[PDB]
Order: sequence, then C-alpha cells, then structure tokens
Amino acid sequence: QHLVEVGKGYSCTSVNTTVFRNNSLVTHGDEQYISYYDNDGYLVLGKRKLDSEQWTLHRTQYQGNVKDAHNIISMMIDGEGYIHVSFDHHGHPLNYCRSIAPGSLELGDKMPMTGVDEGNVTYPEFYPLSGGDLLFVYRSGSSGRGNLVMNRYSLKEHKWTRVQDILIDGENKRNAYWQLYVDEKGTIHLSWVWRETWHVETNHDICYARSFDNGVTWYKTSGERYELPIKLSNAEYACRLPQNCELINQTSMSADAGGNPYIATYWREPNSDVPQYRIVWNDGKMWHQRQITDRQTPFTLKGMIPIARPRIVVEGGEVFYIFRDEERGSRVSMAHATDVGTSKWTITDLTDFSVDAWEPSHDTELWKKQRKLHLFVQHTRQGAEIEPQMIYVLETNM
Ligand SMILES: [Cl-]
Ligand SMILES: [Cl-]
Ligand SMILES: [Cl-]
Ligand SMILES: [Cl-]
Ligand SMILES: [Cl-]
Ligand SMILES: [Cl-]
Ligand SMILES: [Cl-]
Repeated sequence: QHLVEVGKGYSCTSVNTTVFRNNSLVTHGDEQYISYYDNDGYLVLGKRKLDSEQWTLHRTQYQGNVKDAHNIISMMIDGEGYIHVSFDHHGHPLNYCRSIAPGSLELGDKMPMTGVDEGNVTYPEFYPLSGGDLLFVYRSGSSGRGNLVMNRYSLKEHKWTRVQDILIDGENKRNAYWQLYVDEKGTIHLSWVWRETWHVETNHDICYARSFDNGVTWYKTSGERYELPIKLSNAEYACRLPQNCELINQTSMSADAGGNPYIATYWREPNSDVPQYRIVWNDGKMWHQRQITDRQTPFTLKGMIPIARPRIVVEGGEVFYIFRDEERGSRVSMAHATDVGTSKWTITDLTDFSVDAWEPSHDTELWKKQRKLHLFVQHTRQGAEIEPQMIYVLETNM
C-alpha cells in the first residue's frame, strides 16, 4: 500500500480530514490537485503529475480558522482546468476563489457566486457536471437554521446561477444532513437523514432523490417525479430507521456506472449498544442493506467518535469501503465485497499507523475516469498542541 508524501499540515483538529471535504483531492487529466491547511492556518494548494511523486505546493494568501474542524476546504476543477475552492465556514459569509489561470495554484480575490443567501454558509461542496460545468452545494443558516442551497457554474458564461432555493424542506421543524454524488452518466444523486431537533440522537431515516437534468427536476427510483420541495411526507425512504439507533449524519454516497446509488453510513442493531458500518443501495427495483463488520465495542453519539464516517467506491457491484476504527488501532482500513449482495466483507488495514481522528476523503474523479482509488491520508487529533503531521496520498492497491 503505497504512500506518496505531500507535506506537513495542521493536525491539532480534524479540519483537513473530514468525510465531507468535497474535494480534498481531485484529478483533472493526468494532474492531481490537493488542498489543506498548513500548521499556520494557511490554505495550501498543490498539484502533481500522476506519474510523479514530485508536488508543486503553493501557500495561498488565505487563512482559515483551523481550530474549528467545521471550517473545511472543498475544491474542484472545471472543464477549462480552473481550480474552484471554497473554505473556512461555520455560519459565515461565503469564501470562494478561483485559479487566476487554467491549472494555476494561484488564486484571485474572494468572490460572490450569485450574491444572494451567501451570508451564513456552512459545508461547501463541489461536484462536476457533464460538459465541464460545476455544481455547488452548501447549508445556509445560523443558530440552528439550515437549508440546502444549490448553484450551477456555467463554463460558457463563466457565472453561477441558483438551481434550487428550496429542495429539502424541514418545514420549520427539522433539519437535514445530506450527501451527493454525480455519477458517470451525469446524474446527480442525493441522500440525507432527518434530524428532528437539536440533539444528535434525534437523527432518523435515510432518504433519496436524483436528477437527470442538472438539478432542475428530481425523481424517485420508482420513477415518480417529485413535487418540490421534498418533505418528510413525500420523500423516498431508502431505509427507515428510528431515532436513538446511533444513526450518524453527514456521510457519503456513490453510484456505479449504471447509475445505481450506494450510501455508506453506520447505526446499531436493535438488540445491541454497538454501532456497525452499513451500506444501503438500490438495484433499480429495490433498496437493500448490509452490515459491513462485526464490531464488539459500544459507543453512543448522545451527550471523539471512535469510528470514522465512511467513503466507498463501486465497480459493478464490487465495493471498496474505507473506514477507521479504534478497534483496529485507528488505522486507515478497508472492507471489500466482490458482490455487495452476497459476499463476506474482507477487512484489511491500509496503514500500519494510527491516523486517530481522520476520516476518509478520496479522489472522486480519478476513480470515475481511471478506476484508481487515491485517499487523502493524515493523522489528526480531535482538539493539545501537536506538531503538524505528514499528509499523504495513499494510492490503494486493489
Ligand atoms: Cl509506502
Ligand atoms: Cl484570509
Ligand atoms: Cl438543515
Ligand atoms: Cl461526484
Ligand atoms: Cl460500475
Ligand atoms: Cl425497496
Ligand atoms: Cl464470500
């Protein structure tokens, strides 16, 4: 299992290593790009040729509040090769920059997208759309308010426009926590859990929608077009799960080449106090679930979480499931099923060392285009002032 050194980065919190960095690492053509905060809090951008281990690294003019692990960096490359990057939010005005030129690590000034509803941003996420355009998703609101906002970047006009103002409706009652993926056919997939009130134990259910027209209209797997916005009552339930089953929020999802969705998360068995890793997927006709490992060690979300929220990639039913577990010494770990429906899941460790509070993020585009799995790997703590730890790209042997 081959580790490619990048550079040392901040490790006192998990800001560089959350599951919801979309993306920390991204390939365009034969170049791979990475982003992180250095030990002084500066946003660093880097790139290499995929056939080299020599990085060009550039400390930008920007800093982030790295003591708040919410305040992540998400990046993406558009069809003309410009880096788009958004960073350093926890209910704050939008921070968004772009490369000054194709493939450049140098950024211009902070810019608006649409200039509307950009005062209270959390969780910036980018996804590439067919033809070179980009999608941007974020949570708008402070003091417990949350709403999913979705924009599109037209490569042609070089501008952002709003796609949905209200896609998921909490009806002034509840919040949602979501994840998305744009499949190899350009379909946008969306899944989420509800959170009924302040407390994490009030998370419940896994819901799903998809769009074939870059976010304008939305469908269920069973073919019905949604009447928007999507509420508790009309949502498609991929998996019905109660409150108080240790169901976690804000994980990740993927799809196979055929456009079938796969969702990776965790929750406990009814007759147990031990959360277990899960996969939920739809085969075109039915939703299924499987438990990935047989953990022994209990924990509860109520009141550092001992396991990481997961990532997955899929190849025609074959699943590679990336996680981290105190039971395995907090190494980077992988579970593999030849066939998601029927195989036993074989577990291996991808690092021989602990990465502690690390969660996985991966080069989504390299998997889609080249079927290679590269992970952003760095030891971090749930913040003790520790020395910055080396960031690697882990090039996975499968
Ligand atoms: Cl190595
Ligand atoms: Cl700054
Ligand atoms: Cl929300
Ligand atoms: Cl994607
Ligand atoms: Cl596939
Ligand atoms: Cl079903
Ligand atoms: Cl088997």
